[PDB]
Amino acid sequence: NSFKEGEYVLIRFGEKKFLRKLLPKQSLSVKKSVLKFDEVIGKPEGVKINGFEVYRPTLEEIILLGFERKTQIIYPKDSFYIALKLNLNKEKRVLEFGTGSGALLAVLSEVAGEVWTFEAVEEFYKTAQKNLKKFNLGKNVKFFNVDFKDAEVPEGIFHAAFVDVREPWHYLEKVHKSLMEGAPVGFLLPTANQVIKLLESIENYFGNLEVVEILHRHYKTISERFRPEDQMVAHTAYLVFGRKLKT
Amino acid sequence: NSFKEGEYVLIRFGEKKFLRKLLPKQSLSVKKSVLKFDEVIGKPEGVKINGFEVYRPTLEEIILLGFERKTQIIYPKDSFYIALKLNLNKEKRVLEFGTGSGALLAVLSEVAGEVWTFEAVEEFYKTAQKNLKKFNLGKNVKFFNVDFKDAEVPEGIFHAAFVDVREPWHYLEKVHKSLMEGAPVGFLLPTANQVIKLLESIENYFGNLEVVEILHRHYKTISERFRPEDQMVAHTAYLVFGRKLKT
Amino acid sequence: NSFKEGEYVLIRFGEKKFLRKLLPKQSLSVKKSVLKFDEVIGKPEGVKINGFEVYRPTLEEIILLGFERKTQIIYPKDSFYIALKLNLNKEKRVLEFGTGSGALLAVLSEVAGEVWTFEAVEEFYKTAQKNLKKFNLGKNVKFFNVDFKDAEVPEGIFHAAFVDVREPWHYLEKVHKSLMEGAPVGFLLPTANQVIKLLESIENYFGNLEVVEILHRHYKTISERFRPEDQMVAHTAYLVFGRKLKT
Amino acid sequence: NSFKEGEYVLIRFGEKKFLRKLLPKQSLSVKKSVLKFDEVIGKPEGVKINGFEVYRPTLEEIILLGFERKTQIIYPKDSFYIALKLNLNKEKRVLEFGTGSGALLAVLSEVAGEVWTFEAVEEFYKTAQKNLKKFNLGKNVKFFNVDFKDAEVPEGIFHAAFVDVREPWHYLEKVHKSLMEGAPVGFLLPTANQVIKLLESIENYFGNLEVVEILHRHYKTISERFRPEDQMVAHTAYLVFGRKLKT
Ligand SMILES: C[S@@+](CC[C@H](N)C(=O)[O-])C[C@H]1O[C@@H](n2cnc3c(N)ncnc32)[C@H](O)[C@@H]1O
Ligand SMILES: C[S@@+](CC[C@H](N)C(=O)[O-])C[C@H]1O[C@@H](n2cnc3c(N)ncnc32)[C@H](O)[C@@H]1O
Ligand SMILES: C[S@@+](CC[C@H](N)C(=O)[O-])C[C@H]1O[C@@H](n2cnc3c(N)ncnc32)[C@H](O)[C@@H]1O
Ligand SMILES: C[S@@+](CC[C@H](N)C(=O)[O-])C[C@H]1O[C@@H](n2cnc3c(N)ncnc32)[C@H](O)[C@@H]1O
Repeated sequence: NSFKEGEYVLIRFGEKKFLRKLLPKQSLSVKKSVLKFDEVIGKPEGVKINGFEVYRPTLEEIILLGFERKTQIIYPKDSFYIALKLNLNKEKRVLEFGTGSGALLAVLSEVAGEVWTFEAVEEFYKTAQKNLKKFNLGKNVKFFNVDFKDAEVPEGIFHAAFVDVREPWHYLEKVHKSLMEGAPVGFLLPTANQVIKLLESIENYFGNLEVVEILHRHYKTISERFRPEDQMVAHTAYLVFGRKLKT
Repeated sequence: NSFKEGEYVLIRFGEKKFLRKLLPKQSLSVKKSVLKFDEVIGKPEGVKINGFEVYRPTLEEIILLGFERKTQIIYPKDSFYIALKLNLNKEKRVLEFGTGSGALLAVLSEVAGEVWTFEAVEEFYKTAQKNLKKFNLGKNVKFFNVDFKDAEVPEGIFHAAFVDVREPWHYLEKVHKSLMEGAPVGFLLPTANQVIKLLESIENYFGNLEVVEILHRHYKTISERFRPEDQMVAHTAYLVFGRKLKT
Repeated sequence: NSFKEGEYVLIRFGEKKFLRKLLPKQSLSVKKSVLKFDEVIGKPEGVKINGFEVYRPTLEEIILLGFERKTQIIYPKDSFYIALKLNLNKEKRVLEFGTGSGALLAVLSEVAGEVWTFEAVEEFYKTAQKNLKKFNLGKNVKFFNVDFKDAEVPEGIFHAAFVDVREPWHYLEKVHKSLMEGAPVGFLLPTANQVIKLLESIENYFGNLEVVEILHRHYKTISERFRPEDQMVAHTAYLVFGRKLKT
Repeated sequence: NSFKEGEYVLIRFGEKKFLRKLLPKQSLSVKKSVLKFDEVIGKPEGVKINGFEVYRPTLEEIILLGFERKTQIIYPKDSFYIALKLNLNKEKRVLEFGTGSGALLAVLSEVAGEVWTFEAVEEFYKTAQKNLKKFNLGKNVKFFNVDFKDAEVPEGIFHAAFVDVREPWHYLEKVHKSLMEGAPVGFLLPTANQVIKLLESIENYFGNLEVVEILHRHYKTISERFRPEDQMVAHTAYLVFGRKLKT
C-alpha cells in the first residue's frame, strides 16, 4: 500500500519530526527546504525526497503529534510502561478515568481486550473519541460521559484500573470494588503532595505498593559526535502502583 | 480463583518481593517471620497472612523473579517501551534475535500477533522455551535454533524487528530485506562503542533514527518519609530505533 | 614527597579504591593479589606495584573512605556544590549545624575563611574533630558542643549558613538573625515531606528559593567497552537554597 | 551596605532570575510589572518591592547571567564539583587550558592559590580577563595568550590541571610533565567519541581513572505543589579525572 491523499504521514527532516495530512497542492517548508505533498502521494513508505523521509506514524508519533490536547496528556514514556505494568493483554478488561484527551486510553486500547473509560467533562469526552476515531483506534472501548462516582460500574470484574484525577483518594473504595481479587491499579500524580496524600489513604485498599518515576534521555544520532541531547523532559508524573487487598 | 498447590505466587513482605512455588508443607522465612504455604492454599489473591501479602505475579514479576537467566536479559523497563515503540499489536508479526533467555520475547509475544525468534545456542534456545512455557506464555511464538544469517526467511514479512546481538551491523541487510516497507526496527546496545559503530552504517538501511536510554527511579512507599530509594539501576543499554528506508 | 610510614594512602586496584594507613609489615590483598606496604614506603606518588596504583588521597577520598561515620554524612557530590553555591571564599565566615561526623564541615573548612559549627551530641562533636585533625583539616573551625538554639551566636556576622537537621524550620529566626543581609542559606533534607514543610515556613525569612537534586552517574573507564556503571546512588537528599529577606 | 548605583544586582521575580546594572531612572519590566531602580538604590539586600526581591549575585549567578559567552562555557554544576575534586585549596597552583570565556577559571581562581591559564585565541583571552575583572575576580590568575604546546611552562610545579580542548590527548605528555607526582588531572569532553579516544591514549600517563556525568534537576518551590520542573539540562559534558602516574 502506497501513500494515499488525505492520510496523515510522519515526515522526518534533520532532528525533527512532523505529522501532516496529505492534502493536494499543499506543502511543508522548513528552513528554505520545501516538501510538496503532491510528490509524496503515490510513493511507498520510507521514501527520501529532498532530504525529507516520509513514513506512516506509529502509536507513539500519533499520540505525541496527532492527538488534540484539551487537557494534560499521559506521554508514551509513561503509558507504554503503565499498560504492561498493569499486566494487561487481550483477555483482560481495564477501567480508566478520567479519559481526558485519550492519550493513555489509546495505549490501554491497543493492549487490553476491553476498556471502560469515564470522563465528566463533555468536551473532553468528545475530543478523546475524535482523537482515537481519527487514527483508527479504540474499537474495544466503551466511553462514558459521567462522573466516575455517579457511574454504574460493574463490581469485581475489572482486571486492572488506572486513575488520573487530582484527588484519587476520594475514589479508592469504588475503584477497589470494581476490581477482581489481587488486581493491579495505577495512579498518575504530578506532585509529591498528592503521592504523600495517596499513601496516607491507600493502606486499606491496595498493597504491594510501588512508586516509580521514568526518565527518557535521547542522544544525537551522529556517529562521530555521539552524545546526549542538550535538554530532556525532567518530569511528567510520579507513577503509583499497587494490588487489590482482599478485605 | 483461589491459590492452588504447585502454582507460582508473588509474596510481599516489607520492601521486598518474593516469587515462590506453592509446595505442600514448605514455607518462606524472612527475618524470623514465617509464611507456610499450606496456609495460603485455598486463599484468594491479596490475602495477608502474618504480615505477608500474597498475589499472582504480573508479567514484570515473572520476568524479573521467575525467568531462568542463562544470558543477560532485557529488563521490563526497556522491553515494555520497546514492544509498543515498535508499534506492535495482534495484527503484527515481529522478528527477534537472539532469543537469549526469552525475557524480551515474553513481552513481544503478549503484544504482537506472531513472533519469529532465533537463537544459535541450543541451551539458551531450550531455556527460553522452558521460561515462557512455565508461565503459560509464548503460544504465538516460532522458535528457531539457528543463526539468523543461515535461516530461510521470506522477504518483507515482518511489521517490526528487534536485534540484540554483540555486532548488529553484520545483519542490517538481511533484517532490512525481511522487514515490510517503512517498518520499525530496534537495537539493544550496552556500550557507546557499539552505538557509534552501528551509526556508521545504519543509514544505508534505516532512517528516522532515535537513540534513547531509560532510567527508572523507585521511591519509598512510606507516607511520612516519601523519598527516592538509595540506589538505582544506572544503565542497562542504549536503545536505537529506526524505520525501513525504501531501497 | 616519597611515601612515609603511617600516612594514609589511596590504593587503586581494578575498579576499586582503598584507603589504608601505611603500616610496616602489613598488606592489602584483593582477589588473592597482594600489596605489601613495605614496598610502598619510600616510593613516589603514582607508583604501580603488582597491579596496585598508590597515591595520596584527595578531599573527596578522605571524606568517603577515611572519615568515621557516627551519623549520616553529606557526600562530596552535594557538599562540593553546596560550599560554592553558598558563595564561600577565604573572606567569608559560615555557620553550620549539626556538625555530625564533619563530612560537610571538611569542605566548608577548605573553602571558607572560618566556620562556626554546632553539635549537640558530644560523641559526634568529638568524632568530627577527630576526623578532621586526622587528615590535617579544620584549622579555621570553631567547634561548639551545644544545641544551636542555646548557643551564644552574634547577630549579623555570618556570610552564609548551612543547616542539616531533621526539623530545620524551628531554627529559622535565629539563623536569619545570625546572617548578614541577603546572605545565602542552604538546607539538606532527605525526604519530600521535610522539603514541603520547610517551604511553607520559610516564606518570611528567605527568598530567591531553589530546590535541586544532584545525580552522579559513573562510567566504565575501559576504552573498548565504554558505558555507564550498572548501579548508581539514586538519592542522597534534596538541597534547598535561599537568600536572607530583609525583615 | 545598601545598594549603590552601577552595581549588578540579582533580581528575583516569580520563578525567574534577572541580572541588571542599577542605573538611576531605569527600570526592569516583567510583562506589565515594573521595578524602578531608584527604589532599589539605597536599600539593603533582601528588599522586596512590588513582588521583586533584590540581592547581590553569587558566583553561580555571576557566571550564568553575567559572564559574556564567546565559547561553550563550563557550567557551575560541573565546575563547582571540578574545583574541589581536583583537591584545590589556597596552597595549590592549578594549570588550565583553554581559558575560553573564563567560566571554569572563576571557580578555580576562587578555590586555588594560583592559576596559570592558557588561551590560544586573543579575543577569548581578552573576554576571560574582562569577565573576571568586571566582577572583581581572578587576582591570583596568570593569563597567557599562547598555545599550550608552545608555552614555556616549568616542569612539576602544578598541584593539579584541568584540560578543556577538543583533542586533549595531544597534550598528555606535556601536561604530565608540568604536574607534581601523583597530582590530579581533569578533562571536559562533550562526546563519548572523545572520551573513548582519551581512554585509549591516557594509560601511560594517568591512573585512578574516573568518568562521571553530573545531572541537576530543579524543583518547584511552591509548598502545596512540590514537584520537579518540567524540563532540565540533560547533558553538558563527560568529566574525566585521573592522577599522575610515575614514569
Ligand atoms: C489529566 S486529565 C486525564 C488525561 C488522560 N490520562 C490522558 O492521557 O489524556 C484528567 C481528567 O479526568 C477528569 N476527571 C476528574 N475527576 C473525574 C471524575 N470524578 N469522574 C470522571 N472524570 C473525572 C477531568 O475532567 C479531566 O479531563
Ligand atoms: C544478550 S542475549 C539476548 C537476551 C534476550 N534479548 C532476553 O531478553 O533474554 C544475546 C543472544 O543472541 C544470540 N545470538 C547472537 N548472534 C546470533 C545470531 N546471529 N543468530 C541467533 N542468535 C544469535 C546469543 O547466543 C545470545 O544468547
Ligand atoms: C545528619 S547529621 C549532620 C551530618 C553532617 N552534615 C556531616 O556531613 O557529617 C545531623 C546532626 O545534627 C545534630 N543536631 C540536631 N539538632 C541540633 C541542634 N539543634 N543543635 C546542634 N546540633 C543538632 C545531630 O546531633 C546530628 O549529629
Ligand atoms: C570549550 S572552550 C573553554 C571553555 C572554558 N573551560 C570555560 O569554562 O569558559 C575551549 C578553548 O580552548 C582553546 N584552546 C584549544 N586548544 C588550545 C591550546 N592548545 N592551547 C591554548 N588554548 C587552546 C580554544 O581557543 C577555546 O577557547
